[PDB]
Amino acid sequence: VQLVESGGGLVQPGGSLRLSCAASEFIVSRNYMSWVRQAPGKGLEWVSVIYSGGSTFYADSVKGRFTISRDNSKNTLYLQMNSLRAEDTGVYYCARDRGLVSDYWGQGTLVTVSSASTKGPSVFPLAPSSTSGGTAALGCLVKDYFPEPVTVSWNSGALTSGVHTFPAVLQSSGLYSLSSVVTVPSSSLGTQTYICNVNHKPSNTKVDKKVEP
Amino acid sequence: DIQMTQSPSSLSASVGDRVTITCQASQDINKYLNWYQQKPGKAPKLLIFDASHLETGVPSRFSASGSGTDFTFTISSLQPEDIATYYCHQYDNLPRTFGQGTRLEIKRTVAAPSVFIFPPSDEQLKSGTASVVCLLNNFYPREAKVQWKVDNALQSGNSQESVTEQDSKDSTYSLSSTLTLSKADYEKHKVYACEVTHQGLSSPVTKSFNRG
Amino acid sequence: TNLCPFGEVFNATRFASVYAWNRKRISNCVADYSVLYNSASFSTFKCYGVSPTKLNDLCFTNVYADSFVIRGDEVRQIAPGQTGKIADYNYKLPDDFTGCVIAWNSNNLDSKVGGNYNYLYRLFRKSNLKPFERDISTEIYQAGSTPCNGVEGFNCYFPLQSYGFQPTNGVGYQPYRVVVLSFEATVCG
Repeated sequence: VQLVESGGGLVQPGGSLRLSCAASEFIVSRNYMSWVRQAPGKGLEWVSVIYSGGSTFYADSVKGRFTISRDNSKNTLYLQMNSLRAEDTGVYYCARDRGLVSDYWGQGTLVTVSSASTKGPSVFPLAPSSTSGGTAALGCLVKDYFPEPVTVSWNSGALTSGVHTFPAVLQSSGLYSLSSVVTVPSSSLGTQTYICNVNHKPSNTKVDKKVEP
Repeated sequence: DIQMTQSPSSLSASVGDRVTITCQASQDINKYLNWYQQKPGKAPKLLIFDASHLETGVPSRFSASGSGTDFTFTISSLQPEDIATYYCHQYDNLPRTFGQGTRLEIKRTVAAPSVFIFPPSDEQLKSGTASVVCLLNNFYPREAKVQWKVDNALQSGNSQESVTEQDSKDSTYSLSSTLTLSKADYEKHKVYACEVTHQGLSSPVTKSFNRG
Repeated sequence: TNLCPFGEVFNATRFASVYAWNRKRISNCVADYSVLYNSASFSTFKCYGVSPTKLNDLCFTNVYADSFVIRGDEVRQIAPGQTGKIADYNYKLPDDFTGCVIAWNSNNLDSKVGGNYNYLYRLFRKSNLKPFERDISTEIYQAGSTPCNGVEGFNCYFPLQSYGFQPTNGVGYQPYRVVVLSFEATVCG
């Protein structure tokens, strides 16, 4: 009913990696599957496909370096990535092919191919101002982390409307920063607790920052 | 090695319009093109497969035709949840190819932004850096001018900004400009202002603070 | 004493679909394979065992002549060591094949206006064929975990698809009739 991908992360140029795509209603060993990647802010690139019968095909860009395979015993499709280069950085999607039409798509995992090393972020509060009625804005600044992604939520999920988690900007540091904001009623500030749950999986960084006046 | 070329790269139309994306193949692909929608940050949706056939569950306003080389994808009645990049995809020849992609933007009435300024955290100042954040919270169009006044001096070269993509129901944008400066520089001056200029603003609004 | 009946298999009025390809056995005869070679009307006349010109110069125990229709785009796959929908689920030549693969347009004959859907190919298959295997079953393909109960629907697919052979198709998407002669006492030349 779904395709759940994992295994992407930070790898050294020339390094190795293997992605996982585990399925819920499809049967990988009986079904057509292909891997499709997207470098940041760029187009899509079909990479590899595996047929129901087992025959495999690759785009010349990744041939001889990547290898597509599946394990029926775990109902999971893998993509082995050897000899990685920088241009291999991007989001990697697995898809079920309805015999050449990729109809159901996984949500993707990020393979970042860089020599730099992992930095967890600092979470600072963006605190409300001094009309006791109306709407005030607050937020959390997630400064100086690497590599991407970071996932920000508010009050563990209880607060979703009005949240704007901005896209990260790569600092002159070479690190990343984003900051997410939420608009709440001005009369909530004294009583209601607001906490941004920052999570930076590449570094086992979980922060809960309570935002207060 | 079949090259798929869509147009336009960028496209702006207001709600309910008829929107039309073409995609031409270098060689012959018969009906084996299909059409994808990729909402920002999610994966692509299959909309139309085999050049013209509507995928189970897709709205009827989406349609495409073509066979051989020249293909047309059409949205009949533009809706707010349709902001996305749309890609055509050739699939029958080995190297599978996509088109360039078509960024679709909803055109909308003017919406003036709600502006908020945020001083640096006392926790951050302990590290040696102080970052002042300014927010435009819901505006149309994307074009806005954000000026940082520290004391009464315009500041250039130390701010970065980012924009959300269009909101999927109200078609608005939100922008955050972030003034970065050192703990030393921060405590040298006192009046910190953020001046926002926008289409829908009768005159620039400033949101400022003093230290304390 | 009498000629091998190749006009029956080459010049025949209808051809098989590739998934249910026809095979003509040929023994007790003598023919030159040069009414074939010097026809100059063939898009493919890819041979593996022997050279096409020097062919009516030799004898074999048995010879088979398989015949089907595929897309010209796909004649590529009718050769030992190929992979693809057709080499995997429809017609597969063995790695030690000794014989010739012959093909020609068919857009005059096998193309109907608006689409001749008679010609089919096997699209789904749990595992792909052994050399010279013929699988004409039409059971619903179970792509999901839910059993299919013979009813076609999601993850439950009809294994055959129909060529929409149209006269306006590019030549890759045009019908091509194909004859595969394989050789292993009774044929000569």
